[PDB]
Amino acid sequence: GGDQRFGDLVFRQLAPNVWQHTSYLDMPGFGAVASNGLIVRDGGRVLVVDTAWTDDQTAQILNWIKQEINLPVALAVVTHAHQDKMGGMDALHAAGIATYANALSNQLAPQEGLVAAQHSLTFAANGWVEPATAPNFGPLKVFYPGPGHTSDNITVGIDGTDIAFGGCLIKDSKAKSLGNLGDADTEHYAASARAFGAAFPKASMIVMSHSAPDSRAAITHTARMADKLR
Ligand SMILES: O=C(O)c1cccc(=S)n1O
Ligand SMILES: [Zn+2]
Ligand SMILES: [Zn+2]
Repeated sequence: GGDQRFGDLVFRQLAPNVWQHTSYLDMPGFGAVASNGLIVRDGGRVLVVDTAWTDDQTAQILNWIKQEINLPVALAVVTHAHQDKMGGMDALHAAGIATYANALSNQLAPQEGLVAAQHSLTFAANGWVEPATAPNFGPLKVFYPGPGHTSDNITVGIDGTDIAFGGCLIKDSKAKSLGNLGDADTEHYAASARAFGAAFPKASMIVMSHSAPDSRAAITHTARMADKLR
């Protein structure tokens, strides 16, 4: 009903200062796969969570931001070294945008056929980002839940909203599978899922890479499906 099309992307306002960006890529056995990230206005700047699949699509995200918000993009954080999350890093860099990822994502990105972020996040033992490594993140609350979908997957809550972003760790409350497990940590996936849920106990809107936003039943149901792996 409320989704705004812009070229080949889709933008959905989730909250006063928060939009979901969605881009698509054909893959065998799936069709044209939606990948979601976030756009957050924080005062006079914009923050991005995840690229689109490609440079061109990512440049279109920046064009939408220019048209609809018309404020500088201060930074992007990208939530692991796969194409749906880091495929457009060159577009961000060309645009002069500072980029952040888990240290491990930056380490894996070259061999994944991806471009590393410019800055590395590190995490306390409890999984909260070390705040000095995430300067100017404003309302973004970055959390490493443990290895799951990938060894390097991270998650993002938004202060002052009921939104938490699971990226490709979380699936929707009616999801059939855990999707791509080629890089999954089969032993630990199950626990990582429930850690995300625990880190963001108040969030009623669970946003994720490959489904529309859902209730926390997404977390309960993802944890459940994961339990069957270990
Ligand atoms: O693991 C999934 O849920 C998944 C399914 C289809 C495509 C991609 S990129 N992912 O991560
Ligand atoms: Zn992935
Ligand atoms: Zn994915």
